[PDB]
Amino acid sequence: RYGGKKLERARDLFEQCLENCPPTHAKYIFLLYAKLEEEHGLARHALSIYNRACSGVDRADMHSMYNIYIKKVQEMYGIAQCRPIFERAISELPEDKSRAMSLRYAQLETTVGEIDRARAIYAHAAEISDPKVHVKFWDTWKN
Amino acid sequence: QITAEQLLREAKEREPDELKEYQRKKRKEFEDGIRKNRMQLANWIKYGKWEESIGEIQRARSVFERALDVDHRSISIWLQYAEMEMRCKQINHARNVFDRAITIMPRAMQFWLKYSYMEEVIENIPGARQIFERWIEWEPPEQAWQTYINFELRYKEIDRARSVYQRFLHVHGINVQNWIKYAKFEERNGYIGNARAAYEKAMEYFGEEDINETVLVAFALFEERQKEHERARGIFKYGLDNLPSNRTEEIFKHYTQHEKKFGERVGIEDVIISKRKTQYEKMVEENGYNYDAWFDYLRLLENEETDREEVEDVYERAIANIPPHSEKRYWRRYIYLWINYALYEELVAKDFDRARQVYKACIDIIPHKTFTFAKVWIMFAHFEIRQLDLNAARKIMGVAIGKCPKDKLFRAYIDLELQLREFDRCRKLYEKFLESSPESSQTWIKFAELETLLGDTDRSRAVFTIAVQQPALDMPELLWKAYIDFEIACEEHEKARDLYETLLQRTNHIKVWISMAEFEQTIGNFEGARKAFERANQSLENAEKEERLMLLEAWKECETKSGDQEALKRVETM
Amino acid sequence: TPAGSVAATPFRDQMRINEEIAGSALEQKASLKRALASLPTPKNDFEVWIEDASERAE
Amino acid sequence: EQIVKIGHASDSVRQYIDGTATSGLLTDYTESARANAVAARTMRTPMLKDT
Ligand SMILES: O=P(O)(O)O[C@H]1[C@H](OP(=O)(O)O)[C@@H](OP(=O)(O)O)[C@H](OP(=O)(O)O)[C@@H](OP(=O)(O)O)[C@H]1OP(=O)(O)O
Repeated sequence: RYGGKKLERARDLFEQCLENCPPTHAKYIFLLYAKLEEEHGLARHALSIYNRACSGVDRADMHSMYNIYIKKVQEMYGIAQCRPIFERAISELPEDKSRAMSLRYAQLETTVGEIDRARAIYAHAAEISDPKVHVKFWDTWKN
Repeated sequence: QITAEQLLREAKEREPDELKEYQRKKRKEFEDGIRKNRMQLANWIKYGKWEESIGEIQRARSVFERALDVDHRSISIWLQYAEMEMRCKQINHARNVFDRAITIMPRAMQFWLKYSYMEEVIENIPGARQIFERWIEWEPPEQAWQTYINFELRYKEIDRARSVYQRFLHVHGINVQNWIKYAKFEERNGYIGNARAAYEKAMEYFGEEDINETVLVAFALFEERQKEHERARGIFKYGLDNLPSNRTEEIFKHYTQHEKKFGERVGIEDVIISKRKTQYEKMVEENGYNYDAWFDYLRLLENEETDREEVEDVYERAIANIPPHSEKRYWRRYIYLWINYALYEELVAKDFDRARQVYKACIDIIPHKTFTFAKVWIMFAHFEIRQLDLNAARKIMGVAIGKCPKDKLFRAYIDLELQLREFDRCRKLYEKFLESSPESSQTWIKFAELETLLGDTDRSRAVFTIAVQQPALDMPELLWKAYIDFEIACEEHEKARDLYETLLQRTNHIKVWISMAEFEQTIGNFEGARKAFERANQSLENAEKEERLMLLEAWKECETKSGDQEALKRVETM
Repeated sequence: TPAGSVAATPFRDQMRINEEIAGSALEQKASLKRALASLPTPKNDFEVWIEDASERAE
Repeated sequence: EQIVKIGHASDSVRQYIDGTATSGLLTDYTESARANAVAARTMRTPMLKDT
């Protein structure tokens, strides 16, 4: 009905929604709210929604909020500013996705050239990666 | 493993008158356990319980009486002594036990609960009332009065339960929730005139100077739920008018619930703006350097067309948050507070003298020696081109060159002087510009471009002649590119030929030799291209064949253009 | 570790054209000044949506 | 920050201009920089400074 013409009132709806929304339903509301702030709002507001989204959405889909935040920061501030939100992810999402984030993070640091940082990503992931079954991780580190 | 647990521990996982005489043995056990260890109160309960189980109620009584001589403050003994009497239907004994318990330990709720409950279950409810009344005479905790209220309500004695509340607030009135619970009770029984009076008395009790938000919110939401919406709105507005905004967050959120339903658009947006202004003002006090709170707050106040003095004042508060760093990175976001302030003062307030003071105050704040923003100097220069004061704009922009030569400052000043049609001025500025960065080959092009744009074909040749003599350009190929382009475009092809070969004295790069031959192709003097290839053949014989192959096949391209069946073998035999 | 090959992306003066010799900065700048003092002077130029709750209110 | 400042300037002045014959003086800098970057992509930590 209004788009951006009532945005400060629109924010109050989304905040009033998310102030009581449970974390099983909040996934769509956060992405809808970020779309508003993306197309009409200030940039750090959209990023703050994603920063909320990757902790307010339940664990079973929290990785799907982190990679949004990764993509959107990377899309505007590049891979250098992207680093700190990988380290949040690796420390927080469950171990199967924490490996996956570690492989993706090490790929960036090698494609940049921070080879010493790349090792510490692998070496930190390697303690939660049983070589008797997770053989594809140890292959990527071996390569 | 071998043994350490799953054997050595596991192997040790495992390895008539005769009734009357049993009674005598049990009392021997119990009574000597007592002699051995009084204060083991569980033995006295078991012994007293056991005499009950044998039906020896009179013995059981004396045992509990002897237990109470050892510890009269044990609530367990009084309750177990009480429960055994009422198990045995000894209601007058049980009543005497409870009267003693509540007499001796009036603060132990368990006796009052169990006693009044027993007297209720036994349907002596005026006996139960007097027990609760006697309890309330000790001014007991809040939880005690609730059980008396609940007692009266379970018999639907609403006016009785009302009287307990009115006594309850004389004792525990300090807890606002007791006051709200009463008004909920009066409301839920439909005594809405009493519920309203209860909230009004609450405000009176806690004091209409030391105003309490929880009463206001509860009272306002009550009137809302009674459809007294103009009173509900009244109570919220009175709250916001009389309380500091570090409280009132509950009053606000509920007011922007009440108004957001029961209000109307002009009211709904008014309260949300006032909420947001309060919200930004808070998160500014939390940090100050939360520039995005300022940029929102300033935008909000501008968007709502708020009065100039207040928009101007908040800008001054924004501006005081100077970054604590000498590094341009932190200023890059900050500086748009200043720019927007000037834009507001020029566009919205339309007070250009004040706008000038904004721009001036930028330049007094930026360090300039460590870094500069060309943004502010360009904007302040163009602000003085507006109002038709180029004599000020030149002074502003010339000091920018003076304090801090920077490429966008030169470019923007030159562009201004071009638009003014002041060709003498920008020529002098280019000379200063090239003196400021003589390696900036791209600017040598734009200086020579100006000379060609003015049509002074002699001026431009001299610039290029000086340019190619300057060592250590950023990228000479781009200068030679422009100069050959110019030397072609003025039809001085004999000088362009001269110019091309006087490049070749400094390079034997394969693609330059290809382009030299390709130049002769575009002249239509393909004989010049041929000996360019023959020169690139019979003088670079030390060049490796895998590099030469790119140039030998460039002549092949020239001869497939030419079609000379005899020339291809000349291309082939090299 | 001497990594950081992202710094290999910027470069300048790839073609061999620069003489790779220069004066001391003051006399170098003086050479530029006194050369550009030779530039000729003369010139010529001419260069001539619907809202019904509100609708029924207003 | 400095690297991207130099990079954007050097990129811009290439894509600024082409030409019909004299363009062979210019390099297609950005692609040569990519070629240089993939050549420099092989790097290793040094060994034997101690043991
Ligand atoms: O001084 P230059 O080397 O010509 O570079 C400037 C300058 O960049 P820096 O001062 O940050 O090095 C400008 O910055 P300001 O002087 O205005 O602070 C910048 O403007 P932004 O900071 O807004 O990016 C502008 O970029 P643009 O051309 O996009 O306005 C860019 O100019 P060039 O791109 O012409 O070099």
